[PDB]
Amino acid sequence: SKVCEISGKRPIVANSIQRRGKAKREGGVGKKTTGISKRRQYPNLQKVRVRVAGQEITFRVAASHIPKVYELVERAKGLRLEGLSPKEIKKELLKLL
Amino acid sequence: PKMKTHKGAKKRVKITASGKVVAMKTGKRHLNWQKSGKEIRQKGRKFVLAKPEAERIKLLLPYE
Amino acid sequence: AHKKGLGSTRNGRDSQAKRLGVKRYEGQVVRAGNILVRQRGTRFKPGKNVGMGRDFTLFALVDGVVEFQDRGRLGRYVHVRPLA
Amino acid sequence: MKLSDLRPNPGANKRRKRVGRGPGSGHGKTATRGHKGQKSRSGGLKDPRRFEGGRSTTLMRLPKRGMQGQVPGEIKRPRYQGVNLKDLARFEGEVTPELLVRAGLLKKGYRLKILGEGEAKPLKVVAHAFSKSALEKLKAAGGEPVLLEA
Amino acid sequence: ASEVRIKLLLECTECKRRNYATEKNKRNTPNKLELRKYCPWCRKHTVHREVKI
RNA sequence: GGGGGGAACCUGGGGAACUGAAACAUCUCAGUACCCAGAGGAGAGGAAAGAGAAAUCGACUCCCUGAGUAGCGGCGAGCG
RNA sequence: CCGUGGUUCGUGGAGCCAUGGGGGAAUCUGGGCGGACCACCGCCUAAGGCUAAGUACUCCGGGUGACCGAUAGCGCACCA
RNA sequence: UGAAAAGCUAACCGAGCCCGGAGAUAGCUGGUUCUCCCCGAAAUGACUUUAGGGUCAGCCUCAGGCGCUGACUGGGGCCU
RNA sequence: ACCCGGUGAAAUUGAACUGGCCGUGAAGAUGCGGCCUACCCGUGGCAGGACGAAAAGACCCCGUGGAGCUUUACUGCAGC
RNA sequence: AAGGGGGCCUGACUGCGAGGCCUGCAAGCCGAGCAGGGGCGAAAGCCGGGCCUAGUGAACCGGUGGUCCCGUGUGGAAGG
Ligand SMILES: [Mg+2]
Ligand SMILES: [Mg+2]
Ligand SMILES: [Mg+2]
Ligand SMILES: [Mg+2]
Ligand SMILES: [Mg+2]
Ligand SMILES: [Mg+2]
Ligand SMILES: [Mg+2]
Ligand SMILES: [Mg+2]
Ligand SMILES: [Mg+2]
Ligand SMILES: [Mg+2]
Ligand SMILES: [Mg+2]
Ligand SMILES: [Mg+2]
Ligand SMILES: [Mg+2]
Ligand SMILES: [Mg+2]
Ligand SMILES: [Mg+2]
Ligand SMILES: [Mg+2]
Ligand SMILES: [Mg+2]
Ligand SMILES: [Mg+2]
Ligand SMILES: [Mg+2]
Ligand SMILES: [Mg+2]
Ligand SMILES: [Mg+2]
Ligand SMILES: [Mg+2]
Ligand SMILES: [Mg+2]
Ligand SMILES: [Mg+2]
Ligand SMILES: [Mg+2]
Ligand SMILES: [Mg+2]
Ligand SMILES: [Mg+2]
Ligand SMILES: [Mg+2]
Ligand SMILES: [Mg+2]
Ligand SMILES: [Mg+2]
Ligand SMILES: [Mg+2]
Ligand SMILES: [Mg+2]
Ligand SMILES: [Mg+2]
Ligand SMILES: [Mg+2]
Ligand SMILES: [Mg+2]
Ligand SMILES: [Mg+2]
Ligand SMILES: [Mg+2]
Ligand SMILES: [Mg+2]
Ligand SMILES: [Mg+2]
Ligand SMILES: [Mg+2]
Ligand SMILES: [Mg+2]
Ligand SMILES: [Mg+2]
Ligand SMILES: [Mg+2]
Ligand SMILES: [Mg+2]
Ligand SMILES: [Mg+2]
Ligand SMILES: [Mg+2]
Ligand SMILES: [Mg+2]
Ligand SMILES: [Mg+2]
Ligand SMILES: [Mg+2]
Ligand SMILES: [Mg+2]
Ligand SMILES: [Mg+2]
Ligand SMILES: [Mg+2]
Ligand SMILES: [Mg+2]
Ligand SMILES: [Mg+2]
Ligand SMILES: [Mg+2]
Ligand SMILES: [Mg+2]
Ligand SMILES: [Mg+2]
Ligand SMILES: [Mg+2]
Ligand SMILES: [Mg+2]
Ligand SMILES: [Mg+2]
Ligand SMILES: [Mg+2]
Ligand SMILES: [Mg+2]
Ligand SMILES: [Mg+2]
Ligand SMILES: [Mg+2]
Ligand SMILES: [Mg+2]
Ligand SMILES: [Mg+2]
Ligand SMILES: [Mg+2]
Ligand SMILES: [Mg+2]
Ligand SMILES: [Mg+2]
Ligand SMILES: [Mg+2]
Ligand SMILES: [Mg+2]
Ligand SMILES: [Mg+2]
Ligand SMILES: [Mg+2]
Ligand SMILES: [Mg+2]
Ligand SMILES: [Mg+2]
Ligand SMILES: [Mg+2]
Ligand SMILES: [Mg+2]
Ligand SMILES: [Mg+2]
Ligand SMILES: [Mg+2]
Ligand SMILES: [Mg+2]
Ligand SMILES: [Mg+2]
Ligand SMILES: [Mg+2]
Ligand SMILES: [Mg+2]
Ligand SMILES: [Mg+2]
Ligand SMILES: [Mg+2]
Ligand SMILES: [Mg+2]
Ligand SMILES: [Mg+2]
Ligand SMILES: [Mg+2]
Ligand SMILES: [Mg+2]
Ligand SMILES: [Mg+2]
Ligand SMILES: [Mg+2]
Ligand SMILES: [Mg+2]
Ligand SMILES: [Mg+2]
Ligand SMILES: [Mg+2]
Ligand SMILES: [Mg+2]
Ligand SMILES: [Mg+2]
Ligand SMILES: [Mg+2]
Ligand SMILES: [Mg+2]
Ligand SMILES: [Mg+2]
Ligand SMILES: [Mg+2]
Ligand SMILES: [Mg+2]
Ligand SMILES: [Mg+2]
Ligand SMILES: [Mg+2]
Ligand SMILES: [Mg+2]
Ligand SMILES: [Mg+2]
Ligand SMILES: [Mg+2]
Ligand SMILES: [Mg+2]
Ligand SMILES: [Mg+2]
Ligand SMILES: [Mg+2]
Ligand SMILES: [Mg+2]
Ligand SMILES: [Mg+2]
Ligand SMILES: [Mg+2]
Ligand SMILES: [Mg+2]
Ligand SMILES: [Mg+2]
Ligand SMILES: [Mg+2]
Ligand SMILES: [Mg+2]
Ligand SMILES: [Mg+2]
Ligand SMILES: [Mg+2]
Ligand SMILES: [Mg+2]
Ligand SMILES: [Mg+2]
Ligand SMILES: [Mg+2]
Ligand SMILES: [Mg+2]
Ligand SMILES: [Mg+2]
Ligand SMILES: [Mg+2]
Ligand SMILES: [Mg+2]
Ligand SMILES: [Mg+2]
Ligand SMILES: [Mg+2]
Ligand SMILES: [Mg+2]
Ligand SMILES: [Mg+2]
Ligand SMILES: [Mg+2]
Ligand SMILES: [Mg+2]
Ligand SMILES: [Mg+2]
Ligand SMILES: [Mg+2]
Ligand SMILES: [Mg+2]
Ligand SMILES: [Mg+2]
Ligand SMILES: [Mg+2]
Ligand SMILES: [Mg+2]
Ligand SMILES: [Mg+2]
Ligand SMILES: [Mg+2]
Ligand SMILES: [Mg+2]
Ligand SMILES: [Mg+2]
Ligand SMILES: [Mg+2]
Ligand SMILES: [Mg+2]
Ligand SMILES: [Mg+2]
Ligand SMILES: [Mg+2]
Ligand SMILES: [Mg+2]
Ligand SMILES: [Mg+2]
Ligand SMILES: [Mg+2]
Ligand SMILES: [Mg+2]
Ligand SMILES: [Mg+2]
Ligand SMILES: [Mg+2]
Ligand SMILES: [Mg+2]
Ligand SMILES: [Mg+2]
Ligand SMILES: [Mg+2]
Ligand SMILES: [Mg+2]
Ligand SMILES: [Mg+2]
Ligand SMILES: [Mg+2]
Ligand SMILES: [Mg+2]
Ligand SMILES: [Mg+2]
Ligand SMILES: [Mg+2]
Ligand SMILES: [Mg+2]
Ligand SMILES: [Mg+2]
Ligand SMILES: [Mg+2]
Ligand SMILES: [Mg+2]
Ligand SMILES: [Mg+2]
Ligand SMILES: [Mg+2]
Ligand SMILES: [Mg+2]
Ligand SMILES: [Mg+2]
Ligand SMILES: [Mg+2]
Ligand SMILES: [Mg+2]
Ligand SMILES: [Mg+2]
Ligand SMILES: [Mg+2]
Ligand SMILES: [Zn+2]
Repeated sequence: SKVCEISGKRPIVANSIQRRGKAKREGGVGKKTTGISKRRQYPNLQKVRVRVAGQEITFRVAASHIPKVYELVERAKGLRLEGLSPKEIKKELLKLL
Repeated sequence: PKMKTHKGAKKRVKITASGKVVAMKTGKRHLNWQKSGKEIRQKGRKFVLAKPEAERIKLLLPYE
Repeated sequence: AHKKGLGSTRNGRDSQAKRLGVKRYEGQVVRAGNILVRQRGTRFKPGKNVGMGRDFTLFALVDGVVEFQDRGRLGRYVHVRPLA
Repeated sequence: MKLSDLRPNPGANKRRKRVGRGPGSGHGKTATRGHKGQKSRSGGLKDPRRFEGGRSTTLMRLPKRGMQGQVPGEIKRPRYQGVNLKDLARFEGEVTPELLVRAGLLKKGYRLKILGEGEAKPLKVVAHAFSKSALEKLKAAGGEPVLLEA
Repeated sequence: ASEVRIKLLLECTECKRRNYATEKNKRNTPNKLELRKYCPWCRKHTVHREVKI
């Protein structure tokens, strides 16, 4: 999953640390790492279709910012937009951001 | 580059005023139920390392 | 070719050497506390100014000079004459 | 004295040793390294101050002792440096820590504790702390011990 | 030792410190061990009793 | 207005293993080599939701020192 | 809060800075921080951005070597 | 890729070639260059994932200190 | 193949003034001992020796070497 | 008497330890005597487990009971 169009969120490298044994916290000897390796964590990207200026616009955003998509529609209601291509519109909405 | 202190030695040993090297007596960490009082007591003290091993350890603590 | 059905050895061990024996002799000068005899049982018996430890070790109780003695059937003794 | 007249004292400048330059020199062939083995190789031995051929080392078999500290590190306490009366002879009148430091005695950033070694002159010594014996010894020779709290 | 010859502490009844450690056979002498022993804390003697090691 | 190039230097995205640990997996090598994007004669950083114990300092960067200290660490090798 | 990175910090009493996931405020009587947590006493003002110098480098120009002198010195003194 | 031989993949493939990490590592083998003078070993013990490698001791050497203490021999006790 | 005219390599090579026997010696001697034998130099031939050439033995063992393969070896990752 | 029986008992002590055996280190071993508070004995005295020599495991990591020494601005607490 690439980049969230609203928040700019994107996947990062994160480790998978594998441990073993009882925690010292619980009077154990202590945790022992049996392995470290890299994985990725993706943004919860989701698809949010939406209709601006009667034309249907489709965003791809993290779930986290979905309500911000709907904020943008609310704000672009005060705007000349008609006869613009769907891309033309989306580019304009993101300009409000 | 400049030398590093051996933290293992630094945590186990001391350099006296005259450069003697002292440590705790070994052999008291556990299994003591049947160790005599005398033995647990005498191991409670410090002892001066033999010269050869002593002088090896002093090299390890150079900024001491 | 060569290395045929040989064998093994059901024994083949021993204990560490224990360094027993007389450690100071007749006429030797000694400090109180000096070990005089390491032994098993009383191969020697403690005499004048000589004590015996739990493992039969004979040591001097005074500074002095070590002296031996065979009293026949009464055994052998290590003494320590003190010095004036 | 001429430039030619200049030379070091005998002993002040030795010729460096140069191994591996032939039979007569005395360090040839092997170059004082003897025959074969780890120690003869370039690179050579593991740090001989520690390593013992893989047996548990004498150092590592001794037991650790006392507070070893822990993150977030050490705790800043007031540091005290001692000075004895014996090293207070080179003074007259007041004796402030400010003097004692400006004298090579009192190490900077240390508070001043007077210790009791040597004999006392009747003076006003101002310190952060006093030895039991020093306090009274100074009082006996009549001097004026003042305790700072700053 | 063993499951049967076990290890144990002797606790001073006066001040609850454990000052000695020894053993016993559990099968042979199954009762707690009562014994007078010097207490360094109390600086006298004291009846000490067995306490699980 | 951009594109493409530039010896090294610079920031960012990704990122090894040999090796050391006298074996080895945590650890080390090392955020190194290398790949990619970008910046420019530099680049980065920069006007405190800072430091941290003094009723103190006052953006950042660079050098010396503090210091192989405080600490980190199969509390080992080592790191710092 | 969960999964991680950064720091001397390897899960450690583990804060602080960063954030992939979930829950989700307040506008100064508000918030963050001073190594779990709580009280006290203090420091700071997050979730917008810019900024010279001091620093790094050497394709290039110059100057200088108890630097080399054609098997040396750059791979190349020469039509490399 | 293989109608299967670990075959083939630019004239040697149980893991292509090039450049790079890179002077990987090598407790192994080999090599280590002028002269004269004085001394002069060891191939033993202990521990060692140690056994053709190491750490401590033993034996060599150099400097400073001590100064008859040395090997060997005579007399005399004691030990076996 | 051999001879004459023309052109003209190679592996190898410490240096060679390079005989036999019986002994000897690191146990398989042109090279040491004692005897025996042998005028100097070549050409065409044969392969018993020079432990002949070639390839730092592939067998064997050693190295706390490497690699490919296996699994109910350990630890991990993909995948589900 | 170190063997067999009985009486009373817990020295199968706490704080130390002159001096030695052994020995590469680290370990291991014997120990008179001093103080505390005890046991048995009329007493001298003996008692710091067992006639003696095997019956064992360094350090690291953690547990449990004490203590109240450190504890990150201060008092607690976490942790040592
Ligand atoms: Mg995308
Ligand atoms: Mg990332
Ligand atoms: Mg990352
Ligand atoms: Mg850990
Ligand atoms: Mg949707
Ligand atoms: Mg339409
Ligand atoms: Mg649409
Ligand atoms: Mg939502
Ligand atoms: Mg939410
Ligand atoms: Mg518009
Ligand atoms: Mg160094
Ligand atoms: Mg260290
Ligand atoms: Mg350590
Ligand atoms: Mg010493
Ligand atoms: Mg005990
Ligand atoms: Mg004690
Ligand atoms: Mg010495
Ligand atoms: Mg040093
Ligand atoms: Mg055969
Ligand atoms: Mg057979
Ligand atoms: Mg049989
Ligand atoms: Mg024997
Ligand atoms: Mg032995
Ligand atoms: Mg033997
Ligand atoms: Mg006795
Ligand atoms: Mg004995
Ligand atoms: Mg006699
Ligand atoms: Mg007689
Ligand atoms: Mg008799
Ligand atoms: Mg008799
Ligand atoms: Mg008899
Ligand atoms: Mg008799
Ligand atoms: Mg002159
Ligand atoms: Mg001159
Ligand atoms: Mg010189
Ligand atoms: Mg020489
Ligand atoms: Mg020589
Ligand atoms: Mg040579
Ligand atoms: Mg040498
Ligand atoms: Mg050689
Ligand atoms: Mg060599
Ligand atoms: Mg080497
Ligand atoms: Mg070396
Ligand atoms: Mg080295
Ligand atoms: Mg050792
Ligand atoms: Mg060591
Ligand atoms: Mg410390
Ligand atoms: Mg710290
Ligand atoms: Mg009572
Ligand atoms: Mg029971
Ligand atoms: Mg009582
Ligand atoms: Mg541009
Ligand atoms: Mg470009
Ligand atoms: Mg970035
Ligand atoms: Mg980078
Ligand atoms: Mg990028
Ligand atoms: Mg690695
Ligand atoms: Mg190394
Ligand atoms: Mg290694
Ligand atoms: Mg190695
Ligand atoms: Mg390395
Ligand atoms: Mg990075
Ligand atoms: Mg770094
Ligand atoms: Mg770099
Ligand atoms: Mg300029
Ligand atoms: Mg600049
Ligand atoms: Mg500039
Ligand atoms: Mg700049
Ligand atoms: Mg900026
Ligand atoms: Mg900025
Ligand atoms: Mg300000
Ligand atoms: Mg602080
Ligand atoms: Mg101040
Ligand atoms: Mg203050
Ligand atoms: Mg001030
Ligand atoms: Mg103030
Ligand atoms: Mg490290
Ligand atoms: Mg570190
Ligand atoms: Mg590092
Ligand atoms: Mg680290
Ligand atoms: Mg977190
Ligand atoms: Mg990060
Ligand atoms: Mg980290
Ligand atoms: Mg860093
Ligand atoms: Mg962390
Ligand atoms: Mg920790
Ligand atoms: Mg942390
Ligand atoms: Mg907090
Ligand atoms: Mg974060
Ligand atoms: Mg988040
Ligand atoms: Mg609020
Ligand atoms: Mg409001
Ligand atoms: Mg406020
Ligand atoms: Mg702060
Ligand atoms: Mg705090
Ligand atoms: Mg809080
Ligand atoms: Mg602040
Ligand atoms: Mg701002
Ligand atoms: Mg700038
Ligand atoms: Mg130039
Ligand atoms: Mg120039
Ligand atoms: Mg020249
Ligand atoms: Mg030339
Ligand atoms: Mg020439
Ligand atoms: Mg030429
Ligand atoms: Mg040439
Ligand atoms: Mg050039
Ligand atoms: Mg030219
Ligand atoms: Mg040219
Ligand atoms: Mg060129
Ligand atoms: Mg050219
Ligand atoms: Mg085919
Ligand atoms: Mg070809
Ligand atoms: Mg090719
Ligand atoms: Mg082949
Ligand atoms: Mg294949
Ligand atoms: Mg042994
Ligand atoms: Mg081996
Ligand atoms: Mg060996
Ligand atoms: Mg070897
Ligand atoms: Mg040595
Ligand atoms: Mg010898
Ligand atoms: Mg001398
Ligand atoms: Mg003299
Ligand atoms: Mg003489
Ligand atoms: Mg004699
Ligand atoms: Mg013919
Ligand atoms: Mg013809
Ligand atoms: Mg011809
Ligand atoms: Mg010749
Ligand atoms: Mg033959
Ligand atoms: Mg011949
Ligand atoms: Mg030959
Ligand atoms: Mg001859
Ligand atoms: Mg011959
Ligand atoms: Mg002919
Ligand atoms: Mg011919
Ligand atoms: Mg012929
Ligand atoms: Mg032939
Ligand atoms: Mg070969
Ligand atoms: Mg074969
Ligand atoms: Mg190897
Ligand atoms: Mg191995
Ligand atoms: Mg090995
Ligand atoms: Mg193999
Ligand atoms: Mg009896
Ligand atoms: Mg009877
Ligand atoms: Mg009977
Ligand atoms: Mg009986
Ligand atoms: Mg009975
Ligand atoms: Mg009885
Ligand atoms: Mg009675
Ligand atoms: Mg006991
Ligand atoms: Mg004495
Ligand atoms: Mg004394
Ligand atoms: Mg010893
Ligand atoms: Mg033993
Ligand atoms: Mg009594
Ligand atoms: Mg009686
Ligand atoms: Mg009585
Ligand atoms: Mg007893
Ligand atoms: Mg018995
Ligand atoms: Mg027994
Ligand atoms: Mg054992
Ligand atoms: Mg360890
Ligand atoms: Mg513990
Ligand atoms: Mg601990
Ligand atoms: Mg406290
Ligand atoms: Mg505190
Ligand atoms: Mg606090
Ligand atoms: Mg506290
Ligand atoms: Mg505690
Ligand atoms: Zn008590």
